[PDB]
Amino acid sequence: GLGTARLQLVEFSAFVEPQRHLFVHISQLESVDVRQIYDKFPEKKGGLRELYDRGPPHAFFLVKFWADLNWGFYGVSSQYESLEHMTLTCSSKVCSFGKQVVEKVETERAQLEDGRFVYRLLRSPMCEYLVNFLHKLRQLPERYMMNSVLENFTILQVVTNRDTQELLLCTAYVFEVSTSERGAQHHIYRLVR
Repeated sequence: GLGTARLQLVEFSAFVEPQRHLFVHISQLESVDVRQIYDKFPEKKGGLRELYDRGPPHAFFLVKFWADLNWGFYGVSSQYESLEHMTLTCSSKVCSFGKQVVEKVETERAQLEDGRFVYRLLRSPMCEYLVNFLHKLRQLPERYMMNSVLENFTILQVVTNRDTQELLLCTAYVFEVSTSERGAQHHIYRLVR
């Protein structure tokens, strides 16, 4: 799954409510060469290339989403777990044409539950950049046109141990829109080099 010995992603949804509509949903491996995606993120250099250099490599994952854009409050919910008690820092960086346009930093302390520690970042309001972007994208008359536009938009999430600043998970997200009949889908890849 998306995870290491220390921390695993358990759930990730992005949605809109008035029952909710999920754009993408992961509820919990082939590899991809990270060089194939260097150009979709800033040379911040805090961005992808720099992080990967400093490792470790097994903490780095690529998720490819086929979103359901076929549908208020817009939210993002994430849930992780581990066997160690930590405080997590979760940074989410939205990029457009290789430049960072949003950075969102949240922290979450472990919550003991059924024998392990869960970290629940539930119903964060989606950044308005993205809410506005989705409403425009929703205007396009053809799915192929939405995919042209989305080729340029990516998200980079970095989850570190807040007290030690050790990187625990780094996840690159890329996006296409699914057809009106095929639901949402995702595939998770290990990033290697």
